[PDB]
Amino acid sequence: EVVKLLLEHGADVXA
Amino acid sequence: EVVKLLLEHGADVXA
Amino acid sequence: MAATAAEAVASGSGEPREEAGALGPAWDESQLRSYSFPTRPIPRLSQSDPRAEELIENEEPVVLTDTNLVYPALKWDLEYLQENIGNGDFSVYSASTHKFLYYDEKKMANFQNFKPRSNREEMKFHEFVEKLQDIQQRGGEERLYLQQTLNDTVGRKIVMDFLGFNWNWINKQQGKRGWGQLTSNLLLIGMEGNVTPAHYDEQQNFFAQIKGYKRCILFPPDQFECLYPYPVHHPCDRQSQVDFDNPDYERFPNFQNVVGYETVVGPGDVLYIPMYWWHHIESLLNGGITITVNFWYKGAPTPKRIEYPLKAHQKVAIMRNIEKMLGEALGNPQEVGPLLNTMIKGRYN
Amino acid sequence: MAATAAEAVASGSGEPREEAGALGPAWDESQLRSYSFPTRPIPRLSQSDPRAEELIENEEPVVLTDTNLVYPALKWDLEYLQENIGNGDFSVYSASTHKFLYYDEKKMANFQNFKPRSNREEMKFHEFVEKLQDIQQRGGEERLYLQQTLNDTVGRKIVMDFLGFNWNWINKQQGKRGWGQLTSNLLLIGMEGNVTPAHYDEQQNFFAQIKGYKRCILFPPDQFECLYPYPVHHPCDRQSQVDFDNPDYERFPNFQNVVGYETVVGPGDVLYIPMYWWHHIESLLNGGITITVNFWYKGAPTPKRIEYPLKAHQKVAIMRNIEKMLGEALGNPQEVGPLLNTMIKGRYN
Ligand SMILES: O=C(O)CNC(=O)C(=O)O
Ligand SMILES: O=C(O)CNC(=O)C(=O)O
Ligand SMILES: [Zn+2]
Ligand SMILES: [Zn+2]
Repeated sequence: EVVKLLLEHGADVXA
Repeated sequence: EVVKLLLEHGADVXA
Repeated sequence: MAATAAEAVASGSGEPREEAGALGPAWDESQLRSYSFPTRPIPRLSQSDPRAEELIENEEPVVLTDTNLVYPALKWDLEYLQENIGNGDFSVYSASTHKFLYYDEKKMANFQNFKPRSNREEMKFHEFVEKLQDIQQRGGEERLYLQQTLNDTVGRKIVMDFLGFNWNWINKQQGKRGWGQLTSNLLLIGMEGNVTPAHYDEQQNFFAQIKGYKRCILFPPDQFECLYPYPVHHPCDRQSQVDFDNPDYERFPNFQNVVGYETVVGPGDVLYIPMYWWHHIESLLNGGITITVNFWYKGAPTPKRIEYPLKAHQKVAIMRNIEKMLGEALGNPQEVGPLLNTMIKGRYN
Repeated sequence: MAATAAEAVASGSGEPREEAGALGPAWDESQLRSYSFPTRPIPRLSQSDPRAEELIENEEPVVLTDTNLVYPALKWDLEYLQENIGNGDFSVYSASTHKFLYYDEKKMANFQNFKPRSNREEMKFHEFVEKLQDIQQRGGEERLYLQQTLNDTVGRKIVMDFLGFNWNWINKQQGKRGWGQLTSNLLLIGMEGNVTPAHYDEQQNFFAQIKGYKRCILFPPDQFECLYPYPVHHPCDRQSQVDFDNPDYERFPNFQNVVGYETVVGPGDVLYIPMYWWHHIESLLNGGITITVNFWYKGAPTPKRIEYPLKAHQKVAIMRNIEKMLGEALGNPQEVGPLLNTMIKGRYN
């Protein structure tokens, strides 16, 4: 679980 | 939940 | 000599390609800004070329020459758009200089002492066009860059064009790569000379060039070390702190080791900008206005079984997550740096 | 002058107290090792003194003079113990020097290039005693320190003594502070001059001195910055990298800002060593053998509602957790430092 916690990524783009 | 995750402490002593 | 082989393998974007019908070079090297790092050329391939499929699968940049992705949009120019883009508002950024640095407005709070370099103004398309003409007319030095998610409001004919995009091709690409949903199509209309500074995005990007010419400099996620992103909580999160026009090698020494992948895209090219890859984007000097539409897809989901050692982009994800969690856990973004130094000074050098 | 007031407020451990019956000073300042930092004296109070209760509640060190915690154990010495401690094995550490640095043996793998400074040997109590006498007899320079969790095997009379501990007092203390269970009682028998280097523990500690005299130097958790703990994955996790006998101020500059709380404990004193507080412990020069029993309690559980800003020890917990998670997440402890530098170099200075 820990690993996958830190591997999740947001989806932020441009501004 | 996140905060409390990082606040949990082990119980390591001496050696 | 291996230096010899290297000095010419930094071909930049190659010799400017000649337009069909013998229309001479579309651009010449003099319209590119001068920078301190070497670059290699992103390959320009046919969409039916398997090598191009191999690059996309491997999350490497490629310029696809013949997708027809936005074929109906190639007739776009300011006059057409103003007659049919509808009366919705468009976000337009204004800058005194040629580097548009952007900002996450929400983050504007925690850091008080950042002062914006370019302001944003909402306006109707026709006002933007007039505002361009004005600046043009009066020989002003102001700079405007329109960037707006294409939304419901767009007029009848712009929707018709949209339906004429090559959804078959890009739909299959979305499938073949397990990508997430398409989140948006960002319309970008730039003044000649406009620079978008080096940054990376948290989505996969097919970058469909429509009018004018854009020089695109890319760096792999493994050059995080050389590019010095703003802290995650900083309004310029995900952009390089390095001023490409005057790099402070004292603050950012590993910028002396950066190597870029480079290309020029013109009307009808699609540039696959892989998720997490840095990109620097400039509308060529004295090239006129530029028009791009991009297609942003959420990236593939994290794999069931993680394979070690981690890829570079996964390490960027991790670092980002560490800064976010310390931010929340400490009650204040502004203690993240202090805690982080306490943690390494004299412990991990 | 405020420097003047400060120069004498570094009283160390005060003037050596005189033993009852006019038996002269039990120790004199000459038996303390010489160090570069100032210290203030930990207060020595009565267990019925409310100030002492105030210190324990606030997780600050205090020396309780009159608990009777281990009153039956004050008759302990080597002869008595060897006749009644039973035939179980005892862990004994051997050192060429007077600093016993310890190691987490499990962590011995990831770092290959650490070489132990003191080895551990299992032996029956009577062998340890003989081994002491030997070294004594032959004027050798070897050093031994016995440290063993008191276990089932101990003889009849040692259990009787154990039951005679003041469980009422310490039981109430456990209650009043919401502490966890008692995990162990560590028996420590030291050669004169023995030093345990600065380290902190992840449990609350009532440190019950039995024979001889131990100088205890404590530092609050908020001086993490000045004390430079080994990386969490390092076998010396939780110890200072600073050699108190020759501090490398180039590597560890903030050690020049460290201020210690200090005391000497003799037979019948109990020193409350709060969880996370650094402690350095030396058996006085030419003081003879020392005997201590400690009582380790799991700390109180994390509070339902967190109150900000965080206390220092909570920040140590956080930092520890960050290093552990990167350790697991990267597949290898040895990438933690590299990732951590990538993360701050030129981003948080
Ligand atoms: O084209 C530009 O100037 C800026 N666009 C981007 O950074 C992008 O498409 O993701
Ligand atoms: O007494 C010693 O030499 C070492 N003991 C400790 O560090 C402890 O009691 O927790
Ligand atoms: Zn972008
Ligand atoms: Zn200890």
